Amino acid sequence: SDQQLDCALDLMRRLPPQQIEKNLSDLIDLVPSLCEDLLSSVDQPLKIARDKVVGKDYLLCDYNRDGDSYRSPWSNKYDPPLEDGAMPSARLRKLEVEANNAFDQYRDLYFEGGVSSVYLWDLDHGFAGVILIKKAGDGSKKIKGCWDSIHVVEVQEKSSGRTAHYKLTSTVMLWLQTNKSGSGTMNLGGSLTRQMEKDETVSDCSPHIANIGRLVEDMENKIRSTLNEIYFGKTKDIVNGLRSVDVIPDNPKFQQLQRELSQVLTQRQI
Amino acid sequence: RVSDEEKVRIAAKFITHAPPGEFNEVFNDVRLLLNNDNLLREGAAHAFAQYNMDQFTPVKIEGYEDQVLITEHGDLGNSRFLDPRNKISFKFDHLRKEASDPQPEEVDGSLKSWRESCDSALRAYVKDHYSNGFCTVYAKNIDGQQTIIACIESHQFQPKNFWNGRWRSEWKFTITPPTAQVVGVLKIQVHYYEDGNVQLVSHKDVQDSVTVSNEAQTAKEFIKIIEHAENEYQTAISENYQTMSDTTFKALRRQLPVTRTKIDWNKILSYKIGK
Amino acid sequence: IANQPVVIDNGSGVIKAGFAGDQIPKYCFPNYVGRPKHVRVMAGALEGDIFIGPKAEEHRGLLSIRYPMEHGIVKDWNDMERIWQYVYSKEQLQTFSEEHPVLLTEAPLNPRKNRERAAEVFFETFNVPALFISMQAVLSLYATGRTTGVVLDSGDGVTHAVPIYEGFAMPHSIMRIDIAGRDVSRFLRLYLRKEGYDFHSSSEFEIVKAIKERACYLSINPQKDETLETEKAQYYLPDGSTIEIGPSRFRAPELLFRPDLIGEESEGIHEVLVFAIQKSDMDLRRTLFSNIVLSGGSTLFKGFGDRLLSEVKKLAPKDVKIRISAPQERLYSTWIGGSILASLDTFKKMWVSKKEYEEDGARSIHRKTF
Repeated sequence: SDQQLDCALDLMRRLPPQQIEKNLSDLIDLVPSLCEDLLSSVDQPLKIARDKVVGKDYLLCDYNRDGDSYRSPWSNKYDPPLEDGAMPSARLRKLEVEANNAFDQYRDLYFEGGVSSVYLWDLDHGFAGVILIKKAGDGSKKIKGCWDSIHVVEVQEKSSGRTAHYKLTSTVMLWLQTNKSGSGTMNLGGSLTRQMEKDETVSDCSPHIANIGRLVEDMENKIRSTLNEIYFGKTKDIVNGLRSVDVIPDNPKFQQLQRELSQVLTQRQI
Repeated sequence: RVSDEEKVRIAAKFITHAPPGEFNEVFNDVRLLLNNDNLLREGAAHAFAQYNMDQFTPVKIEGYEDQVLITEHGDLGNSRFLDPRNKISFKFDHLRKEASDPQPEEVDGSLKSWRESCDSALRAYVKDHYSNGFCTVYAKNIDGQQTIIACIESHQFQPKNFWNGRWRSEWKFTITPPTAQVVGVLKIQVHYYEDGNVQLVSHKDVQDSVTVSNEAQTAKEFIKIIEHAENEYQTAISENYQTMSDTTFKALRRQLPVTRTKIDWNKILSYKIGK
Repeated sequence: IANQPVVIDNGSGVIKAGFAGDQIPKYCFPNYVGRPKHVRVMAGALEGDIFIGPKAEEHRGLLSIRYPMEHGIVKDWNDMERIWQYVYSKEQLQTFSEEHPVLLTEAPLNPRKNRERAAEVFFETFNVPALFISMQAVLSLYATGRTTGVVLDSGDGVTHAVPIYEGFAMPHSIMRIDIAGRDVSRFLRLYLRKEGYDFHSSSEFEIVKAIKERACYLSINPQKDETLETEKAQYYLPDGSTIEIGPSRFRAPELLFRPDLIGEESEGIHEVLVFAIQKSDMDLRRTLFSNIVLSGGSTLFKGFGDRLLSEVKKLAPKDVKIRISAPQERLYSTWIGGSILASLDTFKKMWVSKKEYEEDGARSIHRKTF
């Protein structure tokens, strides 16, 4: 059954990432014994939650959730209301409020839409956060699309010197639909994950969350540019290489260029 | 406890919609998942039939020296498929890679003879579009109507590279004098799975009206329609996405902010907005 | 008509020219058209009123300098025609355009309309017997004597990392930016105004290029240089007045690695180099890492190659042998390769003849290049 989990993860890596929720539910139907293993291991699109007391949307993960209920980052309360939920420390809660506010301004500048959520769970040696974002594209347009963040960070605070070992694990779950130009409609689904670790000295001017943020900004600019290329580097060579009309006239030229390069090869040496 | 009938339906959805580079692996993944073989092996055999028809993939029959695509138009109905070029029936085994034990077929083929001249032409143009290209031009009567059904594909699979590009083309040409009617769908699929996944999924539905004149003309007219459509398609598929995806993917999330300055974290944590 | 062919290596900053089968380009001069600002009162003044090359360099202060070509894309076509006419004229080459075949160069992945209009100029206005446009990276490898390897380059207009493996220039793996020496010179000019010493004039713009060429260095750790206070070194201008440069000298060439500082989204030189290696096939990546060739003027900063090596070590997979090689004459690397390519007997087959252009048109030029 360890091979079954390996196959289950291999299957979700090959099926469309647009239908993770439906396929994961069916995969749990087919293997009910792996339900707990698959829900933890298989990454899926983030759920929308609504805080009724504040009147604001928050996002749901395994880390912020304790049992059936999920701590809202705005009110600090779980829905449904649990008696003794796993809350953070009063210092970490104040830090968590400042994280939410900081990453609220983060998202709103990069996307200018959507919803985010930030939750920080208390550790003895550190403070570890999750930064969720979900932005939806223009619904009226034929081109649908969304962008989803799952930045999990682990900060190991050192005792002396005020330095902090950060460990960022960032997933980016994308699905671009393209229905335009009167030539057909294409739907592209991406899912790259990148890891980054760093030790930064703590400043009194800028808190530790700002140090975390700097990793997110740099990671997102790089992951995005990496993603961007893995799209083209494959959608270009593979599709063009299959059905290129200019392949057959250039093939005759390449064969001429093969004689030419061979003549160049001898002449370059001497 | 999930019922045995529920297990087969879950297996069917994955096998019916699996990426063709790894679909035979997906079947192996479904089989390596559920313990017993017979329940999936029996259910997959039906799925493979429907699945291998929608791929337009050719099984090489041992002694033909060419590749005959398989579809709904070649389906005789008795688990054997037509090869309209070489004009022999073949039984296609769906688990195993090969199709063997063929049977010579003989039909009057009056509608079928006309299109086989147009077919042998199409091939030469398929060879022009792709480095490796295989086809099948089915000849059939559909509820009294007279219809050529050319199909083209391309399979480019490599295990080490982790990328797989696959083309399938569906083309139906109904013969009616003078004016004829055409219906065709054109699907691309590419999949990259290194350090995480990326998929290209596509199609173009085209409705066209052609007029029959000569055998040389009808052979070179339909091909011309395909040539221009598939180029315009690839052109748009390559040239729009390299630029427009970059801008639409950017319209969702921008590479830098509206200021074009990396956001200052010190600014965020000690500034107030509004009124 | 197979005379000794001419190699006009184009470029936004500098334009090289000369004959085939030569060691160095004899005719190098900056690519711009100087025109007189002031009113010519006195008789017996500078005649012509359109200055190109060494006359324009000699008489900077009179002339309002303007560049015809930005980011490997000509804006003013009349200016480039005058430059090409000056190249062929008696003041530089001492030849006719009708005699010799032409080898042109351009940056990769440019607009095709500019390539067509370039060919129109060579075939119609000049009466060229045969034309051939080529890549810069392909030539630079022919100059060195290798076939395999990536070519990172940095001129005044374009920075592009082209991977090649045994005479197979992958058109798809070519990365490119519109960020280069001109943008670094513009960013240094902006920093000098923040320091105090403002330069706004077009003749005065070339003093900023001269300061950028001479007094600049790329630090390995930029955060460490930001925390430390600079020494504020001096430099004498063409006039005589001294200028304390300050922290502008080291923060100016950071634009190439951090493109966010000017205010435009791009990858960067070090990212582009990693990105060109990644887009190619898995088996060819380790050979591409081992052979990395440098070229252009904006690779000549102090500690540039050392910073590139550190950036590759950070991004690339671990336990891989990195080697960023470079020639002695980095400025004339592309032209030497063209002179070698032109001297070869194969060159006759590749070119676009004037008869072939008159028959077909632009389509034949698009086919022969790729």
